[PDB]
Amino acid sequence: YIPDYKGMEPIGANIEDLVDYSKDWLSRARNFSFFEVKGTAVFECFNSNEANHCQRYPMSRKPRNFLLIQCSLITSYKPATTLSDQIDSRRACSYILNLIPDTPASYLIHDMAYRYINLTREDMINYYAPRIQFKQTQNVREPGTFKLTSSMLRAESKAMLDLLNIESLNIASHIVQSESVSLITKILSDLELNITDTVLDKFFQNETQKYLIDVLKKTTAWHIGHLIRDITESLIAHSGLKRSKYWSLHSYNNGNVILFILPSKSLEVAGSFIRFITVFRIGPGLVDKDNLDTILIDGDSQWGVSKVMSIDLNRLLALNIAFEKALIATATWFQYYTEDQGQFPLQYAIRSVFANHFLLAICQKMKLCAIFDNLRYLIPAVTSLYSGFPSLIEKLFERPFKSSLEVYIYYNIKSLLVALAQNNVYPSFMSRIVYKHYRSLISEVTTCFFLFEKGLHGNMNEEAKIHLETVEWALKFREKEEKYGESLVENGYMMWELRANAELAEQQLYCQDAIELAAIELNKVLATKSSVVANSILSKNWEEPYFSQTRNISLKGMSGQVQEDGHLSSSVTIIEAIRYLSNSRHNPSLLKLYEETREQKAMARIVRKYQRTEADRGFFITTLPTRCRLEIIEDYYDAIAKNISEEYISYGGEKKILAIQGALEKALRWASGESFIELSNHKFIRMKRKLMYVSADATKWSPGDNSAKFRRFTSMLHNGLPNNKLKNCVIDALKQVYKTDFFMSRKLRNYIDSMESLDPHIKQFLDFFPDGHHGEVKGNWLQGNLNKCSSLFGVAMSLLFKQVWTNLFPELDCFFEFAHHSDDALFIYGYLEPVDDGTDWFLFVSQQIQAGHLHWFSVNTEMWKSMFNLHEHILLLGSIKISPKKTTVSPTNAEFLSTFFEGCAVSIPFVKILLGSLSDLPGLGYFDDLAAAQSRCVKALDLGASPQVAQLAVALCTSKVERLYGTAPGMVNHPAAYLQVKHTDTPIPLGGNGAMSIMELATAGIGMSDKNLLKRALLGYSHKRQKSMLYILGLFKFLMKLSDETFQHERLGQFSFIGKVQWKIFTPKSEFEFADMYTSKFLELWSSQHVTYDYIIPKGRDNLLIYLVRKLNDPSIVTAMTMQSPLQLRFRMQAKQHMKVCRLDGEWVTFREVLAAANSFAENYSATSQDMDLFQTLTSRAKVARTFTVREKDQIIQNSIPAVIGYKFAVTVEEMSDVLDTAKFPDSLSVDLKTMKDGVYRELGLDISLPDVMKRIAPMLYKSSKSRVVIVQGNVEGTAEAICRYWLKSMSLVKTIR
RNA sequence: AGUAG
Ligand SMILES: Nc1ncnc2c1ncn2[C@@H]1O[C@H](COP(=O)(O)OP(=O)(O)OP(=O)(O)O)[C@@H](O)[C@H]1O
Ligand SMILES: [Mg+2]
Ligand SMILES: [Mg+2]
Repeated sequence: YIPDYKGMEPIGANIEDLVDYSKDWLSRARNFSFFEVKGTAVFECFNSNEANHCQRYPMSRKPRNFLLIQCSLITSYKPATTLSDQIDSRRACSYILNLIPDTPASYLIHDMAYRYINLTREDMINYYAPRIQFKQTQNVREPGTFKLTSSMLRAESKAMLDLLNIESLNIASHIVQSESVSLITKILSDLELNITDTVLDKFFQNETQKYLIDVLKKTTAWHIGHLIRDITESLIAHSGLKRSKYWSLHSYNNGNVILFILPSKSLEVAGSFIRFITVFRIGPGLVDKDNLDTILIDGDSQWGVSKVMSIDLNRLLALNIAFEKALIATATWFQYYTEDQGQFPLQYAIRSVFANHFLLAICQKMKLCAIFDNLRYLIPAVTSLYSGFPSLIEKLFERPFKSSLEVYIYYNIKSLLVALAQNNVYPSFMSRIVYKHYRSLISEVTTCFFLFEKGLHGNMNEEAKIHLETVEWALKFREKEEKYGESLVENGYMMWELRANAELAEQQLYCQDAIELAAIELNKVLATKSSVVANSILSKNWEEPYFSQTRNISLKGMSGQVQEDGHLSSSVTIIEAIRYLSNSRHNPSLLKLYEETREQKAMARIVRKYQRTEADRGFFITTLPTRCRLEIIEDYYDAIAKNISEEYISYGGEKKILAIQGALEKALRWASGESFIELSNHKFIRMKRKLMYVSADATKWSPGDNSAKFRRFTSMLHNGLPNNKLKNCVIDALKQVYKTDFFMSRKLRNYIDSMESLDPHIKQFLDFFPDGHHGEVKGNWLQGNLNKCSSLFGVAMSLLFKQVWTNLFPELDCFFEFAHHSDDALFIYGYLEPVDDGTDWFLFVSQQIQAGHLHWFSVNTEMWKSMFNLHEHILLLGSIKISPKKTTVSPTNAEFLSTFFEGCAVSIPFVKILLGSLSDLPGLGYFDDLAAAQSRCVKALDLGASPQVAQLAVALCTSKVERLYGTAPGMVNHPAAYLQVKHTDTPIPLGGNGAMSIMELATAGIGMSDKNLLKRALLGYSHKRQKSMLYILGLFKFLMKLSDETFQHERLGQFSFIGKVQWKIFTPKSEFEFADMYTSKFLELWSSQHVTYDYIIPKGRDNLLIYLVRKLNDPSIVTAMTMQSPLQLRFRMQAKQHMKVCRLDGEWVTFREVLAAANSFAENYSATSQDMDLFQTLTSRAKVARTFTVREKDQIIQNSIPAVIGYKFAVTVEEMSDVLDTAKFPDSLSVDLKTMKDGVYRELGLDISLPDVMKRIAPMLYKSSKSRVVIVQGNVEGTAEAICRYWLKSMSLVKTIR
């Protein structure tokens, strides 16, 4: 039952009115938005901005620090060990005591060394012994730390401890710029020195390792990369709750470098810094002699006493993987070079590239990520005909240039951009090479940009910046309401009152006739497609109950209810669903839940979206009623958008590319021709057709919009339904999200209560909140909410411009072909220019102007400009503003094809994943992290990476995971030590090599090595019957015994098929709301009485409350609802793999004891019929986008596997109704049950009639049902076999495999 | 002092 609503009516808008307005418009001097790209122009822009910078800021003479850890390597580095520190540290401390301090930091170094040397033998034994054998002592009160009292420190060190607890350089100057360039070049020269059998293996040991690894395997950047890994592992160890109050001293290399870790604040909070000093022998490497605290003179060498640093947990886990990030970036650069030149980079280029990448990965500053974010938009701006490069250049100077790595990364940027704005071959950025494609040049800067961590900003400044945008745009909206009534901003301005003013065409104001005409223009392609559109709209399930869909019972954020203090409480969607179900006696449809909450005002707050850009973005969290309204609107608009061929975002990811290519091909085929313009009687003029590809981007797409356009937009859209009830419901849904209560988050309010005085900057921001916690926001639709509706509206405006122009100049047969995706868009304006000198064309235009058609004044020279001006104006009539900064005009599609929007099928630079697989891991146990990393590397391979670059990343990630979890030789959890079997023969869940050629991880799945090991052991036992291949079966039986505890298939990650060792890193001791409303016993009897609901969501209020409480009382969702900071998890994992009992065998004992338990059980194992049966059951040039279907499900079924398996467990009326609703095709569930029973008799001797069989295949078929988009070189076919063969053909980088 | 501004 769709509720009645009043709805809108047509206003009789005529196209002729807009055409006449345009005629009057395109008859006068109109200023082009963009500027011409010329070398002199860019050079003058840079020089003038440099001149202004001096006045803008107060100049400084002392470059600030850019190196976090300063090291110095003279000899190859042998990784450190507990047996190495006891010797090194002693030698290094004797050296230090030999020195003579002068500065307070040097004095503190001296005091720490003197204390450490004078520790007693028992103190040292406890100081280096493992935590298991650790014994607390008077001096060494923790394993790897010692206690220094305030009495031993001298006066200088005491003063230094007490001290512990905007200016820019002359970039315009030439002396400063050369000085910085020389310093950074010296550092890069130092990091470039040389310190004194599957087919893929052949192609890797011959091509990649011969030119990349064997080249960097001897440079100072490959050994300092390990020195700064050990130095950061030491800090991570000394950044716990109990350790982080004591002093520590470590030595590395052979005593050359010493790390002095200070009394800090534990990094298990959100605002602590671990502080340290480094004393090293001055030499080649990351040395900045200007920023060293002192250089103490030694007879033969000189020791560089660094200054007391302070590195947070985001800059401490970013140096721990500096080497991996730098090496993966260098591998990507190597791959891109060996596609753009066809030859391997010379030995000299790759070493410099690696040195630059390492120096970038070490310097994790935010003043550099901003520059490398501006550069990505600057490079397309200076390599295109017309662009907004002056604005981007002026943005480049908005920041201080303080350290010597911003005056060098800038100087380089200046040179590169001034050189690119002249050849308009693309000069390289890092090396001295020259490219032959734009893709390589843009990928260089993209990769250099991803080497910076997400969220280096600083918390509260970014939170405030997030709030200010939304507050200021809303205040501007109110100002626009003060001028001209609120009935003009809300309902728009008629055309007749635009021509009288012509200044109403601003953002946040929309015409009425323009919107109606845009809807009518879409109705010319939605009217030949009426039945399909109606069927698509009805296909969306409105009657389907709310809260019975995965999206409404998810774990994403959602605002709660206005509390007593005035702030809007946070929560996740599942608690809100539970609350509504508890307070209501029904589970209502999407429409019937709207009319219940139609009265409630939409409320929203904003949470920082931790990203890697200047001026971080902010995600919007909205209450339940607002979510319901937005769901109604999006469900209506998506069903129509997916039926329009120019609105991308509604495509599957592999059709976005296959459609942009089709559009570009149609444009090119149009260009291959010549048009004839008629003259007085018979003479024709031949005009050459040409294309001008205009990319696009809108400034403040949602933040500066007015969400009342869609009210009149949908009232005219043709959906094909026989009645307007759903249309009117969508109109009302749009009407209720007009006004919102924006709540300032808790952090901003809390700190603003502490400011001594409020500047006018934020006083205008605190006047927007009359209550102090909330404010009214109109028009803005909470960025990220209406994305398909906005894109469809933009497409409508573009087609309106098409029609207006085609009516303006009937004689000229021009060609437009647009493609929109959110705000991003591509316009392919096709124009005509004279073939001869053109005097006849000019005469014809003059004759037309004289005849009476005065709008030809703007169609004589540069026809493509008067098309863009009119298109931009007609878009602005719909409150859409094409950006004057990030838009680009170019005769060639190189600038766009390199980028292709900013969606998800726009690769995602395959580097973004490879560098991502090194961090942000689930932390759910060795297996469940080694699976996630390999899966991310496989995705990177599927996103264009080469097998050799995607199989080096796998090795790097596997080694990092092994170090993190201790599964490394001679470390806490090495399987080979405790278990008799070798490292490669152990199942992955219990600790195994788990490293395979990326072909295995791609073609097959992750964890299939477990199945290989199981098959090997079973075959060996069956045929040879040797004792050797029975220990493995004992290990697998132990795995099943451990796994039997879990039920419901409560798996968050990969499926082992043989069970997993159970870990639990963290527990939110604070029980969640509504997590205890049924007795825990009740939720165990319910889980057995209603078996069906393990698969299909219940669709009844009473039977859904229990299901939601159960999903809330699950020890894998509760973990996922408190893993707010992945950095905290990654840091904790290193200290949890040790004695901490973080894995339960039913008794919460360490993983170290599990190896002994398995060795005991494996030895005392005997083959049994049940074991054999269970084991047998266990073993039952032009880019393009394809679908890699791995296994896929049997066609004869046609019913979702969970639905049918639930049908088998269906005995209650509620369960049967839920099954029938959930099943896509009812009346056929019995067919699939019969098919399953028949099939089980083939590959399995067990019968499904008894339970515990269907639980096995379901994860396998879930993995099979996964279908992923694969980026191929263009010659590949749709089938999986062709994709795999193409991957095979891509093993070599410069040689064919055909 | 450092991170940040
Ligand atoms: N994380 C996101 N999730 C969903 N939609 C998003 C997200 N980020 C941006 N959008 C969509 O893109 C719009 C913003 O576009 P974009 O990020 O290109 O820049 P902008 O805010 O329009 O302005 P400018 O081009 O000046 O940066 C948002 O209003 C929303 O429509
Ligand atoms: Mg944009
Ligand atoms: Mg954009």
